Amino acid sequence: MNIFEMLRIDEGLRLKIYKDTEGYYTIGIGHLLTKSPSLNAAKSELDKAIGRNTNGVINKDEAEKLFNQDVDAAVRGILRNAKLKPVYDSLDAVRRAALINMVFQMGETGVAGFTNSLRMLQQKRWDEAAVNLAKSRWYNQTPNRAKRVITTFRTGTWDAYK
Ligand SMILES: [Cl-]
Ligand SMILES: [Cl-]
Repeated sequence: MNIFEMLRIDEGLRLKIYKDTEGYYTIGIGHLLTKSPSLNAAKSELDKAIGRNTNGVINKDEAEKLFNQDVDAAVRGILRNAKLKPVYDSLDAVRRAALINMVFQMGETGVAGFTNSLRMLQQKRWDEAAVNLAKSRWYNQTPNRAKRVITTFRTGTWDAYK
């Protein structure tokens, strides 16, 4: 298992514009297009992202390309972030995947706001961090995906995904 296969299981793949769990316009592998209510603002963003007139539909390759850019941006955002970097550096390879996952879903700002859990992860207090992570809107809103990520942090293995 790796970060790509991990996120592909969590986000799924859709080749037509859809609305995410929060109601925002998304396409492909969890690629947020816009937070605006307008399907037209979404189609515009889409065409801009792909470099062609898409009429709201993309092919697999295009979806995968967006996905590659997004994972790359996620990692690089972690590395440039003063709060996140030290956490990432301290972690093993599996747990690094778990933080990348959170960043991909909720953005660098959002994750960086989990101050207490971050400190617990850094100290390698696994069970405590899992309990703290669960007291969040995140876990309450997407509990199945959250539990999987949390288990990855608790255990350090890919069990939740197998
Ligand atoms: Cl983009
Ligand atoms: Cl869920």
